[PDB]
Amino acid sequence: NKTVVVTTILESPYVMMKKNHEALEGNERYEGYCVDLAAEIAKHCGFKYKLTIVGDGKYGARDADTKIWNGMVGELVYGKADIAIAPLTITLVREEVIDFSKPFMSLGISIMIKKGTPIESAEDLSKQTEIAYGTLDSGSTKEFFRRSKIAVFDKMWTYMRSAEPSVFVRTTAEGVARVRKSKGKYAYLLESTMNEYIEQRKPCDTMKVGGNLDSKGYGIATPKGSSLGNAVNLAVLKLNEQGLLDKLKNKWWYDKGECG
Amino acid sequence: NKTVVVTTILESPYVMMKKNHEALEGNERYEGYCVDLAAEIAKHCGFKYKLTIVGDGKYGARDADTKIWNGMVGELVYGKADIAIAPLTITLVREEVIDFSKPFMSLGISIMIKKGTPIESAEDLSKQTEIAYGTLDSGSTKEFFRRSKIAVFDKMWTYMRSAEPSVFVRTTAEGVARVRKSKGKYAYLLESTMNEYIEQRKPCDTMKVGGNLDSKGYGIATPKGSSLGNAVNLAVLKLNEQGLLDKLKNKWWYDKGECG
Ligand SMILES: N[C@@H](Cn1cc(Br)c(=O)[nH]c1=O)C(=O)O
Ligand SMILES: N[C@@H](Cn1cc(Br)c(=O)[nH]c1=O)C(=O)O
Repeated sequence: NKTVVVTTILESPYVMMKKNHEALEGNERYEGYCVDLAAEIAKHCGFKYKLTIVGDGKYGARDADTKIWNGMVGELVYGKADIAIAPLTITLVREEVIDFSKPFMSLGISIMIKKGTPIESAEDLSKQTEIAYGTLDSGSTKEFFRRSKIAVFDKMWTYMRSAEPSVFVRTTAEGVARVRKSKGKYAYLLESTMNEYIEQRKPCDTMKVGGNLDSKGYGIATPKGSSLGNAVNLAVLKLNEQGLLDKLKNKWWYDKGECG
Repeated sequence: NKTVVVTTILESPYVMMKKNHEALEGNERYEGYCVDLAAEIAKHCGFKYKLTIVGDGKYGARDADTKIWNGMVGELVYGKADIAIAPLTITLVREEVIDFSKPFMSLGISIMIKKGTPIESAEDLSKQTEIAYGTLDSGSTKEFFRRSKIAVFDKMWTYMRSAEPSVFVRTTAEGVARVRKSKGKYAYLLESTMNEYIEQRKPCDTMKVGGNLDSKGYGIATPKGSSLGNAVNLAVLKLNEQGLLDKLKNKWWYDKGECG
């Protein structure tokens, strides 16, 4: 009937501007895991779509005062977009206002260190102060620590929320740059699949250490009651069962890995 | 309003008969990961329930001729039970007839060998014939191979469906017993979390080898349109975010591990 508005976010390798995007237009301007996923979802659900980058560049959180939802979640809640296809974490608070398909990717919070840093776990981080550590300034990773009642994670949150200077960063790129330029005095807490991706990128000076702190997944989101919800959910299950999601990860993570 | 009928299956350590069940009655007769999960789900959703073991002892498949659904899926489809709480895999074909909550456990098909067996991957298995291998005779693991278009898995299915004697087993216990009693001439393909569980059970003679063949999850199921669906889904997300699901796995898998 009508072209579906897809909201997504510039997060490598999910969505990236093609080198020669200027010579291109529309959906052809972008490339990445979620760009490929969107094409597959649309084909299996039978709809035409337009890729758009979330206006405020955020994932989705609710302001405690205004009660307004920002980010991709907000665009769905307010009808500015019809579906969100990005590394958007399935969480309780979001599930209450929008619908999520079954997960297309499984992950967990993990630790990124510059090679050589004497840290092997969250426990290690929480028991020392020489090495600073933080998370993305907004998102499920930060919220995980803020709301955690688990001893170690609660101790980590207490340190992070009051640390000076700030240990929180605006983007993944900033967190990675901080790890790489801090001579081992900064460790970054981020979602495991991103940690895995960066570990295979030059200058190959970072690595994931320890096990994941939690377990969760990314899901495709639609406004509550959307007529696209059901088909999208089944499409995700079909793509996973056919092994296409596994193929996409290899395509964007390892096939072109730069660290051997 | 009315007591919720919960259908589940006798699969250790999800649901097991307590040693002194005779002296007990009702829900108290059972113990296990899913027994604990059911209590948590009911508490968070505010309902009273009765645990029942699926009549035909199956998970859920559709007969191609009669079109009738068997197992736990069947009990939901036909209204014999109101909710299924067990290690039930979220699959496309099932999602089409019943509703699934977001996953409460992530897993994948894996290889179980008796210690010392010269096999490290699915590739290894597919390229030889001395060592037989099979799966549970019904369920998502068998279906995975039957429907797989991936070269290695397709080759494995071709061998398994025609192997003599049969390499398929009726229950997990039978598969494990066959691995343990075949002197390394039988390898068992099963869901990873079960493989992990058995590896920590006496006589400690089995082990998981290689990476998982796929990625998926178990979900709580309800009849399509059930008024319990929404609350149950949010309950699962809440329990995971609070770290309770992680605690339950440790309780039933490692806290009482028998292999050191
Ligand atoms: N997926 C998160 C966003 N997000 C992303 C990355 Br990458 C990370 O390391 N941490 C996060 O919270 C959300 O949905 O808020
Ligand atoms: N979870 C499956 C059943 N199931 C269980 C175990 Br344990 C296994 O090794 N393989 C399966 O197919 C389903 O839902 O069919």
